[PDB]
Amino acid sequence: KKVVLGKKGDTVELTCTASQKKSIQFHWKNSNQIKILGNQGSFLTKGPSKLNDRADSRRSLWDQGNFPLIIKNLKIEDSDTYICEVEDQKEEVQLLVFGLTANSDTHLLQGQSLTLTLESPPGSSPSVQCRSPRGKNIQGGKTLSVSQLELQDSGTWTCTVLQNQKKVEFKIDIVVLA
Amino acid sequence: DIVMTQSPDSLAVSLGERVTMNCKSSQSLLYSTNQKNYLAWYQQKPGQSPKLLIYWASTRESGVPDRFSGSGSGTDFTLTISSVQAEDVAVYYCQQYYSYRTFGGGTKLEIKRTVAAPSVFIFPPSDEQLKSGTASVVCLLNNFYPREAKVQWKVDNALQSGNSQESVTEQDSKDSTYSLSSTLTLSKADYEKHKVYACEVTHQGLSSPVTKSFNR
Amino acid sequence: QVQLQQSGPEVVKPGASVKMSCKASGYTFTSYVIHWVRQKPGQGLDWIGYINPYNDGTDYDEKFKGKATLTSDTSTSTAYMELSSLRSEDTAVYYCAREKDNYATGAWFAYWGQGTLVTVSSASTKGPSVFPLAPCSRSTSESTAALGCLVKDYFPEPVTVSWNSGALTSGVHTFPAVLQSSGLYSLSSVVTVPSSSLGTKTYTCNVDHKPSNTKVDKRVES
Repeated sequence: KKVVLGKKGDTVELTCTASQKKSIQFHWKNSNQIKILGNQGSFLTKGPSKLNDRADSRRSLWDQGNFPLIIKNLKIEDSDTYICEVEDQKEEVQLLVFGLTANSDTHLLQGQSLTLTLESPPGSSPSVQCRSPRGKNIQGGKTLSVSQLELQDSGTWTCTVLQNQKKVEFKIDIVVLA
Repeated sequence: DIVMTQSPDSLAVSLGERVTMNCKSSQSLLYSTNQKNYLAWYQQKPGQSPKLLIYWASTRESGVPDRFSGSGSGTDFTLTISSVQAEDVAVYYCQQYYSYRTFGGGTKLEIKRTVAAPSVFIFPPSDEQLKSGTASVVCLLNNFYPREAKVQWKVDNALQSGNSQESVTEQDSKDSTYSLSSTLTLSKADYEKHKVYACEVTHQGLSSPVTKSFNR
Repeated sequence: QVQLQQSGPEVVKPGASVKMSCKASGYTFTSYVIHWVRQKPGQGLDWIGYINPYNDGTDYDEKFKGKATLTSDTSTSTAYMELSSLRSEDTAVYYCAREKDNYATGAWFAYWGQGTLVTVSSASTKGPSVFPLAPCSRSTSESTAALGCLVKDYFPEPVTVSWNSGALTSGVHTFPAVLQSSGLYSLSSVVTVPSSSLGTKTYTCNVDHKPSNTKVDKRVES
């Protein structure tokens, strides 16, 4: 069903609800079938996955029937389809993690070039639109270039990355000096 | 970009034999997270759009015969045809969709079959073309194998050189033969000067050369 | 059933621009990414780039940045590719293709258009003359005869040939076009038929040369 976009280095919460509004057993796993985490009573057990240290739940919410999966310090390679198994019902959440960095250049001079590169999971087909501080709207794809920065381009750029019909927004600080 | 390399460029295989085509990428197409290889194969028959055969390296598209199978992993992949059929004549492309999209340069598949001699036909220029002031004489070589054939034009016994053009069809998807057209172009005035037009065909299916001719 | 229907073949002058279209149907236009691919005659497939019709977001291969521009029209369900500053080496069939699925779950090209052949030349378009190919005399001890149509002196490619409005397909061979020294193309299409049928059955070749809007139906008789 659901598709969720996350940002590299940030944290996401994938949701799972039971029709029952009481505390019952549940577990999460990835598409490669490897168990992420689940429970015995209200004892949380983590599993084998490469997600181990970065995966957690929210123990306090189990009573209302929220058994969320929380994944911290997101990597691009956390992009996967995740599956929540509750009351023998299955609930599917697809995660795509994107990153957007200035190559190796945030402090530039007037007249110089800016080039941002987008990082995305396998099979993606994204595009990027940024707005400069002076409100000029710029398009790109894997790469986004500005060839001749002005003094008014110094400040926070707001860049939105879109895959099909879901978007994630970035803020990038760029210094342009004389 | 990831570079996709196919080999060989072309392959000839007898009907019913097995065929293996290799595709190599400059970097791994195996996603460690889900253990899937982001690799597809397409078939492009002469005249048509490419058509999807296989995706995830080894999942056969719905409707594709199971004689087609994929294998390999990481940076090296194979498309196999377990028993080649006549209809399989085509060019085969691999494509990675791991990071953007790139196609390999293709492997052309040709079929070997038993020898078949061409049936030969000659056509005079039409009255309608002659009215407009030109003359094309055409020699057809129909349904032969292998591809090699020699066509010699003679006009009142003069061997013609440099004034004809040949064209060969793609291998037939049903009987695996070729056909070949040869067109002799002469001005009308010159066509009117001569009597006997002949094309002489040599082909290993033929015990001696076959000549077909007309008198204007 | 999803279909991608592309615009007809075009000649374009060296240095100018061409704009071609890809009309999609049988699915919700803004749900899937559309890609474009180049195939020069007899060569491999070169991926150009793609468009997300949802917001017209775009991405181009390195090789095609500045050379191609992609747009789409949501209301008419149509994607456009424009190519600019064309040169002789840009002559090719250009395809649009649709991803199987979205959100990286179907990134391969499951559906394809039929392609648009774009020829880069400063020459006028020219429709072909169509001449019958018939035996000098229409009989022998020969049980099989050959008939045809010579489609001569047209520019640019392609021309299509059918027989008896598509009702005659077996035994038909349409040869690849040959570029003559004149700089015009010529092609023959032939069919083999029983000698017994000659002078009883009607054989007609249907020729279509879209770049010049030339269509001819020619009845072939010896």
